[PDB]
Parts: sequence; structure tokens; C-alpha cells
Amino acid sequence: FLPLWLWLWRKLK
Repeated sequence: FLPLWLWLWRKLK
């Protein structure tokens, strides 16, 4: 549920 904006910046392809 929580946002993944952070996880995105450190998980882009």
C-alpha cells in the first residue's frame, strides 16, 4: 500500500 517512489529511484531499468 505504501509508496514506492524511493524503491523506484533505486530500482530503475
